[PDB]
Amino acid sequence: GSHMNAKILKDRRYYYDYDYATRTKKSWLIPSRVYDDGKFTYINMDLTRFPTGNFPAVFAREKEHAEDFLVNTTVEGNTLIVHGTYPFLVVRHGDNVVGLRRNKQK
Amino acid sequence: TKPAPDFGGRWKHVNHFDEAPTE
Repeated sequence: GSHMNAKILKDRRYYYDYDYATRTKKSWLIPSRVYDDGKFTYINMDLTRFPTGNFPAVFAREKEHAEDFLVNTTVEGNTLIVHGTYPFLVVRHGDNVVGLRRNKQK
Repeated sequence: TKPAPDFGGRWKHVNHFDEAPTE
């Protein structure tokens, strides 16, 4: 605008490209929706199967065969908020596991 | 320790198109 650009709030982009692969066949372990914005990755899963606050563990990966980073995660209803954007994510429900990947654009 | 590939088998997109691209 005038001289500079006064940009209100953060630029938001809920990044909707992610894929899942899993060796489990339980539909209640596979995420139904994933999206990040900036850092916080929102993972909608069937967390309603997990009572007593016994929610599953989620890890982040820098690469698909990298180490599983425990990271910071908050659980809002059925959505896991992973604090920090990583190209790959790993979700572990008990001893079952699902892998997510965030796909870059070109 | 995970002495086996965690994920694989079927890489399928799960991109947010839950009903609409967002709404």
